[PDB]
Amino acid sequence: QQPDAKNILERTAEAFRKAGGVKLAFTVNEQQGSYAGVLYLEGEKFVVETEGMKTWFDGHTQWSYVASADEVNVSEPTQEELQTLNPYAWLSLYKQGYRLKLSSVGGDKSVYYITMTAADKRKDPESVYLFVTKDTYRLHQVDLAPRGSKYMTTILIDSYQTGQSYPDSFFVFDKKAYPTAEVIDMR
Amino acid sequence: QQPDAKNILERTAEAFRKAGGVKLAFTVNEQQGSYAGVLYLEGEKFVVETEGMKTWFDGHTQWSYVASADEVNVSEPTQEELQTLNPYAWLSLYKQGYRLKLSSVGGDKSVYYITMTAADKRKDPESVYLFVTKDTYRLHQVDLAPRGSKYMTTILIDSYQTGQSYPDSFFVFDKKAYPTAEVIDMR
Repeated sequence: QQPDAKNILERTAEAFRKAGGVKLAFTVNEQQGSYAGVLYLEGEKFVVETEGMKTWFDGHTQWSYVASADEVNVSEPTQEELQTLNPYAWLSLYKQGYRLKLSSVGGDKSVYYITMTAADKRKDPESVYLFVTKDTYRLHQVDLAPRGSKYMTTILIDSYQTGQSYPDSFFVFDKKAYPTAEVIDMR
Repeated sequence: QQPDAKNILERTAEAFRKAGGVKLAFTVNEQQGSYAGVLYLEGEKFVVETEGMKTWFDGHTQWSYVASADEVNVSEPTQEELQTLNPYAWLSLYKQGYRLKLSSVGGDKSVYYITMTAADKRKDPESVYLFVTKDTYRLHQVDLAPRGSKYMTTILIDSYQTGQSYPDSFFVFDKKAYPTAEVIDMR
């Protein structure tokens, strides 16, 4: 609980950048319930799967399958419009006007936690909390604090595998896997 | 990470109230270094001991011994002027304009943490973080976030004993224990 928060965050983000292809399983706990997903990430490309939904993004084109409709929608999201659900992306707030502090919690041996506090009272989330291991700089949990309501959103990283290699085709939707689906192309 | 923050804080504070005499050993970690102390608490009376300093308060009169001067100063602090260093006192901020959220952290099995965020941008500390066990509602750690600087203050509760009975005389300075000290009475 000694080091500088920005330095720890930069080391954590850099190691993620250099990690190659990643497979990250996560759980989201909210007010209203809990759900899990899996993210496969390499460069700007991703695949994300949750119950009844799967999305592929190849760096330009996004395909999103919705099981309850047996429909795949095709689009070209702007960099802001993307929804990778990558918990490591929350580190980037330190460059968008969130002030930082670093401390340490333990009981299980200690981890760092980093507080991110919006300098702008209009921004939502108002605060973000990151729980990061001390030795290996691995993100275990991200908590999001909404400005205008009382309940925290918790994102837990359940498993994290690095150094994967995904073929380009992994990030491109394959209609043969979805024989009955309707394709709805918004491009 | 489901229950309401105020309810958890109230249960924690109430159990402390009903605990009888308490002996609480603590460690404070700051930028500049670490130090430990022991607090003995019963009602409004306390004794607090740190390296080279000991203070007795009997509900009205405070005696404070400073080893580096071999001097005991006697005063009558107002309720604001007291310095019990009781970590449980930080819970009281929820009644002084700090907004609350509740979540849960684990790796070691999980504990609650409660965030306290000053609604008034002038107040210091800007934020306080409480780490409280889920079953026994015991405060393990309090972190203080200063408004205008970057470093967190951490208070760890190292041991906590309840149901003690202290005689009134325990909280009254005894000159026989300090044969050479100069008494400086400011009353």
